[PDB]
Amino acid sequence: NVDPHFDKFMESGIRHVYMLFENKSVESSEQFYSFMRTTYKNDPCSSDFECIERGAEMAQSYARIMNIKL
Amino acid sequence: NVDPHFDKFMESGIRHVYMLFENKSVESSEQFYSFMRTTYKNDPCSSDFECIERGAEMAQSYARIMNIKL
Amino acid sequence: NVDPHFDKFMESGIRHVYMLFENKSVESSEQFYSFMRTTYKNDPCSSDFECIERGAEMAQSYARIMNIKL
Amino acid sequence: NVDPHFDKFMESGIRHVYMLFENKSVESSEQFYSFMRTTYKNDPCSSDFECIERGAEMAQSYARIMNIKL
Repeated sequence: NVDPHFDKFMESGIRHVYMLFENKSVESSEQFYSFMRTTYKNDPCSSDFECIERGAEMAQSYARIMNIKL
Repeated sequence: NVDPHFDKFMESGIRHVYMLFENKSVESSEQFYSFMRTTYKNDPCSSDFECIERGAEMAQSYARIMNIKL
Repeated sequence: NVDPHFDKFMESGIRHVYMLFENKSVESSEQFYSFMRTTYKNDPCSSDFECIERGAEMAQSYARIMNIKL
Repeated sequence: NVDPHFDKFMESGIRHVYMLFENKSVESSEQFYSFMRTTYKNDPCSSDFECIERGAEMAQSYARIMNIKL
């Protein structure tokens, strides 16, 4: 009751989607880490409240730069 | 030599980006699985060669539907 | 003020971690989808409440099978 | 021909697995970035060849520290 044909279809389909998305995941991982190190160095938080809070603000800014498609 | 202030900045920033991307990851995970079950049921592969090969073709089609932004 | 040497270090490091994790992401993606189709077919939810609720319960069961390391 | 009941089961199941994996994805994202900045600062690559190559070596070391389960 376990389709050995749909299974190898999905495995191959999942693997190829993984491979196809490599350049995007790498690109956006690089840029996220750069973005967060840049925005920290250009205006470092000091206290816990400001560090957590700035973390949240720059998460939103990174998102807006990712809902804009570049 | 380990910045306890940049660390909590990044942790908060990573967590909030995780939360912000929830709806996208869920949406595209749902659709991927639906897309692959739909395209299998509407034209099932039979053999290993065709199952692997159709898996690769529909991976590309899913990608094209994801580089088009809807 | 942008280290062109740490950058290519990270890009290469991110790409190779992506490649190394391929078999795990594929394996656990396959099994998640199988697990969820199996547990649905062996006891299908009917209503919205039960569908959402069973979705949550089997998410926890999948997790327990993933905190056990097999 | 589109099961509106299995769909909401999967959506809920995918969302809850996303939520459950939050602490792991955050933890391992934090540590990856720290690990890679630490290993760069404690022995920086200089040239392209060494930067790409060290990137690959520390990807493997991060992996071994992740196949060991801590």
